[PDB]
Amino acid sequence: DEAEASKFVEEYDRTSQVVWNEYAEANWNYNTNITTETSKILLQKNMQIANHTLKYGTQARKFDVNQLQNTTIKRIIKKVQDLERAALPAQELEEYNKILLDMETTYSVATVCHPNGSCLQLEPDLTNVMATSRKYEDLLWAWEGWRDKAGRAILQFYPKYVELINQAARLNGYVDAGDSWRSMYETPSLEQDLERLFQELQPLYLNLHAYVRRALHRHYGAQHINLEGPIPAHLLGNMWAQTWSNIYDLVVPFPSAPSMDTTEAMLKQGWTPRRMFKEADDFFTSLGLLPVPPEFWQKSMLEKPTDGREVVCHASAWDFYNGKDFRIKQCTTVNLEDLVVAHHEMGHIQYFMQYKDLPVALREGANPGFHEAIGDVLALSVSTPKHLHSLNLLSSGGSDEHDINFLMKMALDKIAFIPFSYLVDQWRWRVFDGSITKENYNQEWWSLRLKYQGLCPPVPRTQGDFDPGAKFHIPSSVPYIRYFVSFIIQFQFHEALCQAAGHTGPLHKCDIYQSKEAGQRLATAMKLGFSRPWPEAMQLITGQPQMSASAMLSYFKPLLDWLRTENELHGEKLGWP
Ligand SMILES: *[C@@H]1O[C@H](CO)[C@@H](O)[C@H](O)[C@H]1NC(C)=O
Ligand SMILES: *[C@@H]1O[C@H](CO)[C@@H](O)[C@H](O)[C@H]1NC(C)=O
Ligand SMILES: C[C@H](NC(=O)O)C(=O)O
Ligand SMILES: [Cl-]
Ligand SMILES: [Cl-]
Ligand SMILES: [Zn+2]
Repeated sequence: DEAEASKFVEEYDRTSQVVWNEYAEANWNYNTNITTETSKILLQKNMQIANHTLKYGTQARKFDVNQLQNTTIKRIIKKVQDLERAALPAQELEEYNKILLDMETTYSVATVCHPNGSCLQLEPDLTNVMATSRKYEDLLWAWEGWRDKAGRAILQFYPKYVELINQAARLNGYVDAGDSWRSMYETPSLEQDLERLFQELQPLYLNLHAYVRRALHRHYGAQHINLEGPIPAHLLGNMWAQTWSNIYDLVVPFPSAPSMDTTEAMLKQGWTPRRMFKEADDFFTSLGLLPVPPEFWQKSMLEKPTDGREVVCHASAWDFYNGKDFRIKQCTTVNLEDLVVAHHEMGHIQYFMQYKDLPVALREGANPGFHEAIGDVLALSVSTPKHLHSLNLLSSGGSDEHDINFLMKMALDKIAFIPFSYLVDQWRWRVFDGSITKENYNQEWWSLRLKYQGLCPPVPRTQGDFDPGAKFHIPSSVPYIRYFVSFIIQFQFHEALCQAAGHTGPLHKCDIYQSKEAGQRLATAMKLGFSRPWPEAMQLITGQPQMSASAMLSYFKPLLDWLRTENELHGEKLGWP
């Protein structure tokens, strides 16, 4: 047993590195250049990797895992026994791979055309409309249009997608795909752990929702906003209403304290996509963490090409499984929002580099949530007025009004996102376990959109509509619940790192810039890769073992107080029906 396990892992590790690096490349070529040639080659390279997976997956399954004395070897072999999609029969595997490609290609090339000659794209066009327009009918056109284009187009695929991904899941020992995805956390109590967390952040959200619904009532008119009902999903400044920081202007707590146009600020001082990432790279190295290799700047696609190429714009980071080749693919726009997303992605790159010497099978985050949080943690410090001013993007600084305005801006981003990030997989886990048929896809999506977010669709939905497909992570088949976890624990890391950095005072005023003791804690944890259960990583960083919403509640605490008084004096009626 033991002698033969050890050897299997070594062979599996050295062959996977090669095969996976080739797949990455093909996959990279397609994402950054959507053509027929690059699609075929990608599909081609799918069968190769599936073959590698089946050879070692089958091998692995012949080992009695619970009877191996080594923990590191035992964890690797068990993971290898999960063939995932590769568990499917040749035929079903090729159909499945084609469906994923077709879904992701459909979403990435969809346009919404006008009567003004002009067809708009998600980035940056339709995104800019949702963030800057304050015209109900204009926002409605983009909101409805995008779903008419992307949403509708993904429906014909999805039912088959669900059938195939559940089969693949059952073929790997799980009940269905949701069960598979949830196991990535190795936490039986996951569902209930998360619902407790969600509930904890309820008062804070209900108070933000109500304060923002009042603001929108002020701007769009009583005839469009019910102060006792849900909010029209198209008025929050973001295509999916997942973050509401783009309508900061309509909800400024203290407008008497002026706001610097950070975007104008960045454009004026000539900030470019490259500059942004360089700044992100600087923050990481300031913490003593690793800088991105020169190769990174060479090969990355830090901005939407202009050579006619058609690409998958959505932000993502890439590991090429060779310990040197790491890239990021982002259609970066010059603004504060993307400056944060750039850090988020640089957070992924850092992780890749931190655990690049572990066996490939363990080259993952403690759990999906960790991978997602790293960059957001630093971004939290980058976003502080003080740090923003040191980048000459803000003028200041000091006043309680400037303090509450900042907390609001952050709340519009972080708090607003909680119910959404919770919702997405609540819908999918149910779709996967069969409680939601293709007959009720959309209806159930909006039941949850209302129940958790307090949102209603500006235009009644009709048969054929499949609004879930209008969200990247759906056709792209990327689990979403990792972001929910991310938003909870990033604050737990922020609070831990800040304590380490010697920060005293309100948590929201913390900036870990250049904190060596802070980078030391992150690095030690990122180094573990997936070698250990995540509670140990949570422990190395925060000094305890659990997710908790106390850090996030404490950060916003001042804002929570402000919100209660504010809503209370306007006789606001929290929540909806
Ligand atoms: C994109 O792919 C096509 C065909 O695969 C190729 O001809 C072209 O050179 C690639 N574009 C760029 C910019 O490299
Ligand atoms: C088992 O072997 C692996 C790889 O050689 C090693 O990383 C690990 O430390 C060993 N585990 C134990 C418990 O000895
Ligand atoms: C928050 C997440 N970020 C990402 O994909 O980089 C999203 O876009 O919905
Ligand atoms: Cl929607
Ligand atoms: Cl996940
Ligand atoms: Zn991410």
